Amino acid sequence: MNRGALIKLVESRYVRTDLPEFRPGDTVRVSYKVKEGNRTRIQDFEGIVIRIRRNGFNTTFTVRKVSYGVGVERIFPLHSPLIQKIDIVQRGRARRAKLYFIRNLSDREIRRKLRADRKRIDKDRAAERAAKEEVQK
Amino acid sequence: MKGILGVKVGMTRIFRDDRAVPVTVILAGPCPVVQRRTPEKDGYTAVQLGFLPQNPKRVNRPLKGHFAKAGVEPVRILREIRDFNPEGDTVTVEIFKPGERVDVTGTSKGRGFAGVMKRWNFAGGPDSHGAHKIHRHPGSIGNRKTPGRVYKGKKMAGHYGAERVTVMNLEVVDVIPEENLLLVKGAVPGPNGGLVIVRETKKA
Amino acid sequence: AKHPVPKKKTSKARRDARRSHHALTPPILVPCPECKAMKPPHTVCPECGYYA
Amino acid sequence: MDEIRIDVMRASGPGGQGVNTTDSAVRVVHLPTGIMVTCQDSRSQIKNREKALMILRSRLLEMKRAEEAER
Amino acid sequence: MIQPQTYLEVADNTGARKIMCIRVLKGSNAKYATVGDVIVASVKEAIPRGAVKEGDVVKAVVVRTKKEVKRPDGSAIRFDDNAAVIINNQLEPRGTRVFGPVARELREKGFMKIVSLAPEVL
Amino acid sequence: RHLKSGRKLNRHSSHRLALYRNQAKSLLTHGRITTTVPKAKELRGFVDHLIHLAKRGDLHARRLVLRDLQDVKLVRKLFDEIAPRYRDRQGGYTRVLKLAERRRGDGAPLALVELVE
RNA sequence: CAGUGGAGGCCCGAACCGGUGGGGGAUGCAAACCCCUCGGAUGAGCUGGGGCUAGGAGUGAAAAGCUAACCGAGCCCGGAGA
RNA sequence: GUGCAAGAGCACUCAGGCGCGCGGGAGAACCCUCGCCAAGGAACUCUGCAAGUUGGCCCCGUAACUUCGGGAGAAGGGGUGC
RNA sequence: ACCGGAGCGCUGUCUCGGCGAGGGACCCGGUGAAAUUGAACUGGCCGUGAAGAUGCGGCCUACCCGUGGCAGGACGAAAAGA
RNA sequence: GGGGAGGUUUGGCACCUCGAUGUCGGCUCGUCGCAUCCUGGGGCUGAAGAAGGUCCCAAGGGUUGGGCUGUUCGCCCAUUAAAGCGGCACGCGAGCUGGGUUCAGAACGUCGUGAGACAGUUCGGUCUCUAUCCGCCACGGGCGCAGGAGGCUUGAGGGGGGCUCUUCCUAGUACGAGAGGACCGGAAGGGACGCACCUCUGGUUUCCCAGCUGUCCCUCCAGGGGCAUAAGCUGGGUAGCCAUGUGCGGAAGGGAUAACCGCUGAAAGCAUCUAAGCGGGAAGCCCGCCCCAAGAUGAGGCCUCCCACGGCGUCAAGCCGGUAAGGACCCGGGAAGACUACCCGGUGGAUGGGCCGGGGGUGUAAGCGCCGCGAGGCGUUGAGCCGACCGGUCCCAAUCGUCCGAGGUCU
Ligand SMILES: [Mg+2]
Ligand SMILES: [Mg+2]
Ligand SMILES: [Mg+2]
Ligand SMILES: [Mg+2]
Ligand SMILES: [Mg+2]
Ligand SMILES: [Mg+2]
Ligand SMILES: [Mg+2]
Ligand SMILES: [Mg+2]
Ligand SMILES: [Mg+2]
Ligand SMILES: [Mg+2]
Ligand SMILES: [Mg+2]
Ligand SMILES: [Mg+2]
Ligand SMILES: [Mg+2]
Ligand SMILES: [Mg+2]
Ligand SMILES: [Mg+2]
Ligand SMILES: [Mg+2]
Ligand SMILES: [Mg+2]
Ligand SMILES: [Mg+2]
Ligand SMILES: [Mg+2]
Ligand SMILES: [Mg+2]
Ligand SMILES: [Mg+2]
Ligand SMILES: [Mg+2]
Ligand SMILES: [Mg+2]
Ligand SMILES: [Mg+2]
Ligand SMILES: [Mg+2]
Ligand SMILES: [Mg+2]
Ligand SMILES: [Mg+2]
Ligand SMILES: [Mg+2]
Ligand SMILES: [Mg+2]
Ligand SMILES: [Mg+2]
Ligand SMILES: [Mg+2]
Ligand SMILES: [Mg+2]
Ligand SMILES: [Mg+2]
Ligand SMILES: [Mg+2]
Ligand SMILES: [Mg+2]
Ligand SMILES: [Mg+2]
Ligand SMILES: [Mg+2]
Ligand SMILES: [Mg+2]
Ligand SMILES: [Mg+2]
Ligand SMILES: [Mg+2]
Ligand SMILES: [Mg+2]
Ligand SMILES: [Mg+2]
Ligand SMILES: [Mg+2]
Ligand SMILES: [Mg+2]
Ligand SMILES: [Mg+2]
Ligand SMILES: [Mg+2]
Ligand SMILES: [Mg+2]
Ligand SMILES: [Mg+2]
Ligand SMILES: [Mg+2]
Ligand SMILES: [Mg+2]
Ligand SMILES: [Mg+2]
Ligand SMILES: [Mg+2]
Repeated sequence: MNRGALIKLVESRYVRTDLPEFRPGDTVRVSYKVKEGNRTRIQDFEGIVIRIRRNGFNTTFTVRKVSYGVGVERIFPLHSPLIQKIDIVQRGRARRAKLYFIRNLSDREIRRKLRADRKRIDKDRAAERAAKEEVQK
Repeated sequence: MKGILGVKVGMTRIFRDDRAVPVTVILAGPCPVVQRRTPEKDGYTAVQLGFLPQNPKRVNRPLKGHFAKAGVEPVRILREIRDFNPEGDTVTVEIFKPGERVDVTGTSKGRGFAGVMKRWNFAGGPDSHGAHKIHRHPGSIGNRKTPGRVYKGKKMAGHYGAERVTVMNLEVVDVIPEENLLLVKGAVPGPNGGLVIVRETKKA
Repeated sequence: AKHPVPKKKTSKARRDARRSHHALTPPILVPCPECKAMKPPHTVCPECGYYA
Repeated sequence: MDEIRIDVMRASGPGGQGVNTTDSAVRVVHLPTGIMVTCQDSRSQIKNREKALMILRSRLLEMKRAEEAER
Repeated sequence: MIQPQTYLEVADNTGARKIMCIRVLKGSNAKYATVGDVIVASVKEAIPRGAVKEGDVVKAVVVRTKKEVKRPDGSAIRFDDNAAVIINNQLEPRGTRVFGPVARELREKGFMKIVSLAPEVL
Repeated sequence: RHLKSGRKLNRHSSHRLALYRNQAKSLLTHGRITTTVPKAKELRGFVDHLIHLAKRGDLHARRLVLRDLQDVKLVRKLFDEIAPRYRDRQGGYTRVLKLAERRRGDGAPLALVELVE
């Protein structure tokens, strides 16, 4: 019986690793398997990450964005099968976990408040193009 | 009338075909039959199902004889199941096919001497204008000289929870026999470790 | 003095009854490895000592 | 009398412990016209009912005399 | 969650700008009202000589909410303010172009007239 | 009810906190300290942490223990004599023992926090 | 008009004086208190010490308020065992 | 004494003096005092009663009315660290 | 710090409650009161009786003693009814 | 024009209570009545269908939010299946409020020469920590259950629950000139409520991490502590506990029955549902589902374990030590808990604590290097720190031991 964790983890075969890294304070767009009137499509969602609710499996995360004057927030399950392709677009200086303080000041001040983490920027662009050349030859 | 003992192990959500679904993870380990009581020997049909293994030394009780009477490893717990004579010597999660709904009985969490507002979900009283004495009180309880008493079973603050409770019609989700696990429609009485029984519901 | 008040002088009989469970209970002790003295279970003791 | 409802209720004003229990406040209402009147200026409930109506009538009566004189 | 005294923003060009709810149209005694639900509501302010004026009691339907709405696919979504669109008893908008995003829930409610006009059918 | 959580403690916060620090200080000074049964049990887990923390080395771990223990000489004594004595003795750097005595007046049960050896 | 000057039952606000609103207290810590809040705060200001006014009398920015913890007539003795 | 515009205010602290003459545990309802909250924002209710919002300083700005002094800190807004 | 009406801001006043902090309640050791008190071996209903029953009648119900908690009754306490 | 019922109103007597029975509303908590507002069933209709009228049966459950006023009442607003009427000291102040009424202050109107007066108005105005008995809600102790004991059960009896709406298909059919618009049966979504849970959403999380001002201090710089609450302030937060969050219930089905429709059929050659007999038929009655329960003294049942007197009683009934199965004390602890009780564990051991791995929270520690006159920034770094959740490991602590406890009546 001393397996309480593994037991819950066993059911957790619904996992997925195709999903890239991403920490709070960086914009990112996700493809979602949205069902239309009856068919199926992929609604894209461009926006900054505000929260990442880590908790083993079913670890959610939120994204807020401006949309025709209105700021919308969407919470997504990480290992959600409906998540087609989550794509990175720009990363920035976190300096904090949950950053709701953006809600209060959505403006050019948010840009200068969220810098650009050149550290991860390099590691990303470098390891992307460099690993490409290695996989090629 | 299917039946099987088990323990609440925890619960998370899965994905059916494309929609999210909260589900509780039950663990119905092999439960050896201990005594098939017929109406002849007693007065009703049922079966004693053992459960977890046990240190043979702890079971020095005459239970040792009761276990030998059927020749089985000393279990920790055992309960009956009304109107249910199966087969073989052990019941399994094989008994439940995904799609079938089940009744799960368990022991709710103990909230001890809970307040009336906490218990029956009363209303208490005003927080501002009135006296700062009856914020969470039941207020009145009866009439005048008539009846002059109190209706038995009247709702009043007291020990509550930690009792036999039975949720119903929980559809059996994916059942993995590879490990004796059993998923259900989430909400289920008892804490993560309590003994719960699973039976056939009454849809019709 | 206020609202709560005893309606009747409780009968001596009824009073004594209340103190039914009131009775004390003798403490528990056991002979120690050192002296024959009676130590309380799971404990050391003066004029005896202990080990480890 | 079939298109007139008589309401009774506690009075409004002094009277002590009496005015509280002993209602004696009467309000009438001519249903077909919605119009209504009420009295409570007397300790007796019936005394009010009598008057309240005598007024309900006269008030209604004055409308017919005016409406007709309007034609 | 929209309730009696709740002020709501106006997404459409009905001329109204804000309307306090008056009552949620639903069960005999409904408590709240999330996106997709219809409600009676008083117009508390509006643009000059609009199609509808102040005090004009009106029926409308929620389109955006401060309280996030749960999706069956585990998903969720939340706006910055609570807004709605004034409707006819025919259940069609008294106005045309209705700016500001809306929820997908409006689709399963038969307000496709709204989603069509809605630019961001989020 | 909501005891589903960790341990129990009396007094408010800054008090009970300084309390643990106070008992740990004197405990690291005399090694054998008698006190109430409960206080001992909680003082048990607190001290052991400081010990296993001092069992390390880097000055960070030092200053880390400096927060609770204020005397620089006492901590100096911890990294010198106290820690090495308990080398390889992972966990259980201390012992709790029930006393038969009972403090007069309040009838409180007494006990002992002995630095194992 | 500028500068100077420093008036006020003026303003903000502690000491000090006072108690508006709420809560606690109600065999109390207390025979009128505690906490939060609030009025005046150079003035009809507050305060120490020394003095004078008393019972159908005193004093009273007047409530019949106060006059030794209950004043539409103080307290104590006496007529009085009315 | 230091800092906060100043101050006998507030915060910490000298000198000095205290930890208030029942304690030990447990961590139920319930009461006191207190901190927090989704969405809504007075629908509570006899009354926004209570609570909270605003708050100090510097600069910009300030209406009806007016006995021309006022209304004024009207309202509203910007600045504040190193 | 007078009484009424409306509005803005802001909020557990409310929809509607939840969680947490500490001071009491609870257990142990020490000290140890009060009002009240005809006597008690003090159940429910339907009748009943100076007209509102633990105590009379009929019927139903109910092993003995407590600890915690709520206030319906004992026309509960208190004050020889204002 | 006549006869009753009811005991809700006003009124009439003045029989208990003036050595006191707190009076209106509101809140909280309700229970009961049916003369029923709704839903369920039915007869008649000036019932085409829908919708409606009226009468009968029927308490099981349900009976919204707000504006005005102290109001009850009532009018109005939005909605609803409906927004029912009454008992219960016009239920309920040793439960709350105190806005009203019903003390002292004030005023207006008003009467009076006046002092004063008012079912006239107005502003203001002390609501009393300790429950002994019955009652009720929860939890124990003692015995009893004709032998002791452990484990699992039977269910007499009692309790909880019980509501309802809308759209689509049959069908735009039957009916109807048209507009409209069905029963019947099946599907789906919703409101309020109740029980359970923490996966998700979202709250708290009192020292889990980080940042911040002022001050005092260790130790001058860094670094760190105390206090500013009983957290000093701010930002974020696992477990636990939670509703706004997820799950599920109302039934289905059996039986008797209400009004009511009907079969057969007299008395009374016809006729009639009725007097013999029989069938149908309500959300209601019994069962069925969930919970309690052998103090069901009418103490139940099944499985399993121990069993001899060894000394007194001539007899009947007992007494005493050792005992067996088995229980209790003590200890470590627990989503169990006020205490007690219930449950697990006690070296033959993973019970808590410590340590380690993991989850999770925080968001780049310290120190040194480098850039800058500096505040700082960069690298080392997802580092450092790190409660409760999942698991491992005897380093510490559950060491040792003691008391109870049938030898079992008679025919
Ligand atoms: Mg009080
Ligand atoms: Mg009462
Ligand atoms: Mg009068
Ligand atoms: Mg008159
Ligand atoms: Mg479109
Ligand atoms: Mg624990
Ligand atoms: Mg620790
Ligand atoms: Mg220090
Ligand atoms: Mg002045
Ligand atoms: Mg002034
Ligand atoms: Mg004065
Ligand atoms: Mg008070
Ligand atoms: Mg303030
Ligand atoms: Mg005199
Ligand atoms: Mg004076
Ligand atoms: Mg006199
Ligand atoms: Mg005399
Ligand atoms: Mg005399
Ligand atoms: Mg004489
Ligand atoms: Mg000071
Ligand atoms: Mg809130
Ligand atoms: Mg109201
Ligand atoms: Mg503030
Ligand atoms: Mg400012
Ligand atoms: Mg303004
Ligand atoms: Mg008794
Ligand atoms: Mg009798
Ligand atoms: Mg006691
Ligand atoms: Mg007479
Ligand atoms: Mg009397
Ligand atoms: Mg028809
Ligand atoms: Mg009909
Ligand atoms: Mg009837
Ligand atoms: Mg009003
Ligand atoms: Mg009623
Ligand atoms: Mg009343
Ligand atoms: Mg009262
Ligand atoms: Mg008034
Ligand atoms: Mg009058
Ligand atoms: Mg008044
Ligand atoms: Mg008055
Ligand atoms: Mg009794
Ligand atoms: Mg039964
Ligand atoms: Mg019984
Ligand atoms: Mg420094
Ligand atoms: Mg500091
Ligand atoms: Mg200090
Ligand atoms: Mg938070
Ligand atoms: Mg709820
Ligand atoms: Mg039926
Ligand atoms: Mg039983
Ligand atoms: Mg760095």
